[PDB]
Order: sequence, then C-alpha cells, then structure tokens
Amino acid sequence: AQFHDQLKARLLEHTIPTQILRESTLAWRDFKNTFGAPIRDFSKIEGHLAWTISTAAYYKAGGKPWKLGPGVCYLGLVYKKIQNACCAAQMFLDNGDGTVFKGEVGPWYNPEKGEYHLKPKEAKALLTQALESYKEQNKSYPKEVFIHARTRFNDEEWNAFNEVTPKNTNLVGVTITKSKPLKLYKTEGAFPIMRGNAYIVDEKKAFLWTLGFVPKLQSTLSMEVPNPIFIEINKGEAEIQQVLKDILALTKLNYNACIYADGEPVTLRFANKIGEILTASTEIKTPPLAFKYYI
Amino acid sequence: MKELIYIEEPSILFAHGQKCTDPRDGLALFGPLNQIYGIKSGVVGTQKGLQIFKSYLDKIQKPIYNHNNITRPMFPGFEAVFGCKWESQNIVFKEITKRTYDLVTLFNDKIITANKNDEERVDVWFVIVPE
Amino acid sequence: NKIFISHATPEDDDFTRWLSLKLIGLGYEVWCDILFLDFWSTIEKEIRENTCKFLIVSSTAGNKREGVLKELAVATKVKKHLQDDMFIIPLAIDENLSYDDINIEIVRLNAIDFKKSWAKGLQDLLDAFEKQNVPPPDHSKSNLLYQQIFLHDKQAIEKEETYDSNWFPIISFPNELRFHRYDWRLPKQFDVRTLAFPAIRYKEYLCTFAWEYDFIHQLPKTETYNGQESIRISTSDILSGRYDTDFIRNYECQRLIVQLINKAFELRMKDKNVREYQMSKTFAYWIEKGKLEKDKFEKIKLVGKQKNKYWHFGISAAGKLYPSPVLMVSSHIIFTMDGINLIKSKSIQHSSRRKQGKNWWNDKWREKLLAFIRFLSDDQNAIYLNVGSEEKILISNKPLKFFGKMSYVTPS
DNA sequence: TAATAGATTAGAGCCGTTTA
RNA sequence: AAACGGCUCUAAUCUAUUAG
Ligand SMILES: [Mg+2]
Repeated sequence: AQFHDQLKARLLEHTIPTQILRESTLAWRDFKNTFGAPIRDFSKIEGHLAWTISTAAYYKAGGKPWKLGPGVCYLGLVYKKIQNACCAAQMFLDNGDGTVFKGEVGPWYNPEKGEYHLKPKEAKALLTQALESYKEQNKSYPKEVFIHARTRFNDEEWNAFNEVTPKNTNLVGVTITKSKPLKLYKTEGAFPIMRGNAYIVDEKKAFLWTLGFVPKLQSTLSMEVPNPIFIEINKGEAEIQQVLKDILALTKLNYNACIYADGEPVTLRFANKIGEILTASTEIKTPPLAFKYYI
Repeated sequence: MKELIYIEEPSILFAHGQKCTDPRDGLALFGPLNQIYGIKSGVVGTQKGLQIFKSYLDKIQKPIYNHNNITRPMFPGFEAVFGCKWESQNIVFKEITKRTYDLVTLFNDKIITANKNDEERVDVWFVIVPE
Repeated sequence: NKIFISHATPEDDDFTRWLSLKLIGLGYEVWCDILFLDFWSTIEKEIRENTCKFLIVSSTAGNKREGVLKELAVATKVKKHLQDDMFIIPLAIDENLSYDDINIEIVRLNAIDFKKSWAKGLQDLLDAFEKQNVPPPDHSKSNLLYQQIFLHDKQAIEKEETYDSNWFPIISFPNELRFHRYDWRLPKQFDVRTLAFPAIRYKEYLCTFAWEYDFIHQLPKTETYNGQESIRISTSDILSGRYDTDFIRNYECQRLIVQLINKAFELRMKDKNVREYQMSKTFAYWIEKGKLEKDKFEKIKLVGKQKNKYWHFGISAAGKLYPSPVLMVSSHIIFTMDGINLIKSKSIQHSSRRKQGKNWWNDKWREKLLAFIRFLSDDQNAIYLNVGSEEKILISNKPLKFFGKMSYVTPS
C-alpha cells in the first residue's frame, strides 16, 4: 500500500528526483485480465498518457513546462492524520515573472487527534517560514498572503497568524471544500455546465466550477455531472470574484499531470502529496522543499 | 433564478512568451520555458522492466494518437514538444532480481549506490515497479 | 515565398496542423487547405504564382487520393516550369508505408523522414530550406492562427443558458417549532427516532414540529398534558437568526430544524413505497422493478437493465438552511440481481455504478433526478413531509433555477 | 464513558479515460 | 504508483442534548 510514499520519503535526504512507473502503465497491452481486455484500458488515452509521463519526466528532470499569468503568495495547507501534521504549499510571482512553486514543508504537528488546526506556535512558525521564503525569493515582503485550505481556520490560529504576519500585509484564509452536494445540471443541452461558472451564494462564500464542460476541449474534464468546489472566504478581507479568479488560476499548475485543469486548486493537491510523502516515514530534518522530490 | 458569475479562463505561459489555455496544445505549438538539454534516464528494475521502459520510451519518441484527438490533443513526440532528447539508448540501468520496507529498501539502496558510486549522471530515476 | 503543404486531409490533419503552425512560428509564409476557413482556383493560383517550395505529405493515405495526386501533378508541372530542381519535398510519416509503394511522380524525390522523431524531420526541413535560400520569427502569428481557426469553432460565447440544480427549495415551514416537557410521559430509554413523527430530545424536551398529541398511539402516557408547558418558537425568527437566547442558540435550533427535516424526509419515503439502501453516511431511496409504467415516469426511465443486473436511480436527501431553506439531494445508482433483492457486496455495487455512469451524462442525470422528485410529489408542484397533523413541510417540485450569461454552443 | 443528531474533516480503494 | 475525475466504504473530531 505504501510503497510509493515510503520510497519517495527515503530519497528525501539525498535529493534524487525519482519517478515511479508501474509496468502496468508503460506496457499495458501485455497484462490482460485473463479473460478479455487489458486490466488497464489506456488505448483511448495513449497520447494523453504519454503527455503526462513526458511532462512528469520533463518536470523531475529540472524542466518547467508552463508558467502562470503579482505580489501575492498563495499558500495551501493540508492536515494529514498520523497527532496531525500540517504541510503547506506556496506559490507566487517574483521580479523575473517566473512563477515560484515549491511548497513549504517540515510539517507542524498538532497533538490533538481530530483538531485539524494549528496551535499558535506552529501557526507562527509556518507563517514565518512562508513569509521568509517570499522575502528571500523577492527581496521584499508580499503585498498579500492568500491562505486556502480544506478546513476552516479557528479564531486562535488565525489570531496567531495575524500577530506573526508583518504590517501592510493583508492575509486571507479560504475554506475550499469539495464534494458539496450541489449538482447543477443543464436543461437545454445534453452537456453539463461549462467550466468556470460560479454561484455566489454570499459576499464571502460561493460555489466555483473549476471543472466541467470546456469549449476549447469540446468535452468535460469530469465524467457524469461536475461537482463544484465550495470557496468560502473564512477569514480576512477579499473580493469573492478575485478569490475565484485566483482559485481558477491555481487549478492550472498541476505539473504532476498533463491535463487541461483539475477539480481542486493545485496548491492543496501538492500540499497533500508532500504531506503523504512526509508522513510515510520517520521525521526528516529540513525536507528538500521542491515538488520533484515528492510528486 | 440566480446570477452565475463567469470567471475568464487564465492563460498559462509557454515558450517565447505565448500564452494558451490548454497546457498540451501550448506545449505542442510553443514548448516549455527552460531548455534542459536532455534527460539522462535512470531505470531501477528487472530486465523485462528495462525492456518495457526502453520500448515505451522509443514509442514516446514517435507521435502517439489519442482515440478522440480533439478532446485531448495528440502527442507530437518528446523532442517535438519539449526540445530535449530523452532517448532510450542512453539509459542507466540497475538490475533487480516489513515487506514494504524491504521492497522499498532494495530499490532505495540501488538508487543511492548508483548516485554515489556510478560515474554516469542521472537526471531522474524511473523506478519501473513490477506487477 | 509560400510553403505549400499537400496531404490527405482527414487522416493527416494533426501532422499538417502541427507542422504548419510550427513553420509559421519560425516565420515562413505557409499555405495549406486546413489553414484557411472556387477554392480550387485559389489552390492552383497559389501553386503557380508565388509558392517557393511544395511540401507533400507522404502517408499511406497521401498517395491514393485523386485530389492530392493531382495537386501534386500540377505542382510538378510548376516545378518543371521554374527550372529549379528544389521544388517538391516529400514528408514521409507512415511506418506501414515503406519507400516502395510510394507514388511514381514523387519516387525519385529525396524525401524527409518523419517516421521517427518528428522534431528531427522538422529540423531537416528547416536546415534544408535554410541554405536552399527560402525566405524574422514571430510566434505570436502562430498563436493567433491557432486561435483563429482551430479555436474559434469552440470558444466562450456570450450566450444565455438555464441550469436546473439539485437544490429543491422548501416552500413553507410550520409556524411554530415546539419543545415539549415530557418529564415522565416519555421514557428515557425510548428511541424518539422510532416515533412516527420527527422529534428530538433537546434539554429534556421533545424538539418537534408536531402538536402535543400526535405521539399517542405508540406513547400512551403523554395524554392529559398541559400545553402551556411546551415552548413554541416562531420559525421565521429561527430561520432569520432573530431567535438567539440562553435557552437555545440560533445555530443549535437551526440544526434541530435540519434534523427534523431529514427525519421527516426519511419517514415520508418510508411511506412513499420507495426502497432504501444504507449508504456510507445516509440512505439511498430508489424504485424497484415493475413499479413504474414501462419502468419510467412520463418519458424518463428510472430503472433499467445492464449486464444481467438491474440498475435503479436513487436519491439521498438532506436539508440545509444557509442560503435558503432547501433540500439538497444526491443522485445514485443502485444495482440488484433480479430487481427485487439488493446486492450484498458493495465492491460489485461500486464497479457497476462506475460502469453505468460511464455512459450517463448531464441530460440523463438531470431528467432522472427531476423525474424522481416529481414522482415523489402528491401535489402538482410540491412534496409533503409529515411533521405534524396540522403542519407539513413543503418541498418545491422544481429545484432552484439558475442562469448564465456566458456559455458554449452544444454540438450533438 | 456511552448514545442521537448536524457539520466538518480525513483516510483509503475503484472504475473510466470525459457523449464526437 | 502517468494522471484527473466521478463514485463507494470507513474512521475521527468539534458543537448541543440525553443516558453513565
Ligand atoms: Mg506523478
């Protein structure tokens, strides 16, 4: 069950970009269900398959496939069960316009069994790490810190964030929840709601369709009917429209894949990946912090 | 009867400053940003695993077609898209001939022994996990 | 100064589009039939007038069509006219097509091998008509060309469209939410979920929308109860958040109302002759076989057959009150062997659910969900939930409607 | 400590490859 | 573990209440 996670974790100390390729992926035709078609039917997706692998092989080899199109750091933190461990993923833009997307690691441990929140000291440590990373990569403090997570930020941990953040810097905390039971259909066509439509329930909470029918792709990124993601501005001041625009922008940086877009923002996904990688094995001091060693 | 706000699709940059919505099409027409010169592939696996990886790598070199080529673009080929060579004749192969711990440790210490001792450089190690 | 690419159009569209777009990227004026949105007069005129090179695609389908063959023939006539040996350059791509079986008119011509490493072939093309003296790159031209034809056919258009949601609004609520001081009339070991009408044990009370004498048949100690003891609260204040006291907090009483809604839906469907399946966190309510006319409502089929199993459209409903008092439903597929007995194992259920949802889409899901909800309605546009003898919960048959200013053309 | 809920959260696995 | 999705299953915690 934990082969990939353990292998990626044990390679973290001696930095080695590794890609695990299953035999059932590379040469799927040979392995057959013993009564018919191969156990994995990749015939419809071969090029796409190659696409992803090539991009992954181009990413871990130190190549940057695509950028994004300032002064704002988007930080997605995700809690993994082990005690719980919070792991972050940061992305921003520097003076060179080459988007920096590495992700903050060194998971912060909350001893509580089910409190998916950070103690004040851990929150201050995480925010200091992220802010100092921004300062080192941009020689100046960011204009805004855009925290988003799959959990709602409590008053205590957000207050700790506010104490530890510097002046003239606005920080926003967003609860991005998936699998919200709002199946919005289409009554005239036979095809689902197109990707990008948003249902603003309130000035701070809304539904976003980061996935669905795409005109350019001439089909849907999701089978059946798309499930919108609930974007709620839980803390801080921010326009809901700008927040949804930022979330749609984040849904483009999935270097782990060659796909038009993914249902959830990339920062949360990569924070989840590095969190699984870390929690696979024993503690690692100053983890590499670059995605090619986890993804 | 509620207002649905539209968010314009954001453009992801590509080579030569051109921005496209689809990562695949942008890769095909323009290509990636940074020009790594090649991929010194490392393989850690069995003999059949190395054969599978080499055959699929050579398949990657040639264009490969999706069944429905408008909903998911074609693959022009690794050199066609990324502009860097990833041929299968320059591969660094390491042969493999609690249970999760030992199985991980075998590929592991093969990888560290090859990264520490072997002279040849490997940009990325492709662990062909057997099935 | 034009580069002409001739090809088998439907077969070699992908290669031709890629190569043409690249060549425009490097800065070469490229003419192709798929690059332009009679036409034959223009084709001949451009082959004869100012084209410098004539590249011909030589796939297995690129030498057996009259059109490509005779544009090649006229290109050869032009080639002899120019007194230039470097006019026609084959571009062989097909692996099944060897250097034999190639067309006679092109067999002597030194092809450019694209069979392996299309990038290598394009590099050969570029270093070929670099020192062949074929006339500043601007890749934005290639991007614009990609947007103009390959993209404009399917893009974002400012078109109004209407969406049917899964949120079915609650039309009206019982006026008073009532807590009953059932100190001894209610046994402390009794399960109030077993009560015929929804009720919750909050603060030793009996949080329910029903009157004080509904719980009589199964709870016969409760008569002769002084109604002054029960506390009745206006539901409008609860929903609007006005009622927030030391007795009950606003969020708590809203949560109790939601639990009452869920229990009321559950026991109503218990009386609606729909079968239940224990989901992970809720109950899925579906229809057996033979219970619908031609296994369909109106013209929408809710139960069908696939691979020796019977699939049934089912729904799992919960109530929420944040945006509005509304019941959100979830659509599921429940599989049975003969249509009457549920499949015990859940792995086969999940696999069959994936296989069925493989071919189900937006229109099918929407029509099935609307058919189910309208099939649960005794009213023409409302669903009754029995929360009280004189009080009912009304769920609108039509879910929340939505509209959008930007949408897409639907090809079908 | 146990129970009944709603609301949030996290873990897995599992099938299909997105209607031309 | 190419990948993204849909779904299914399980568990936990926070609240409010009731029985230990
Ligand atoms: Mg990967």
